[PDB]
Amino acid sequence: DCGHLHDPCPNDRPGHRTCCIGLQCRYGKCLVR
Repeated sequence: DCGHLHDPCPNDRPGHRTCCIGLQCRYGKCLVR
């Protein structure tokens, strides 16, 4: 279970992020790692 590239990540935690592969959670939002 993963989110989109520009999708939100409020439940972002170490070891279980809401971002898919090749993504990163920053600024309360997800972006391209």
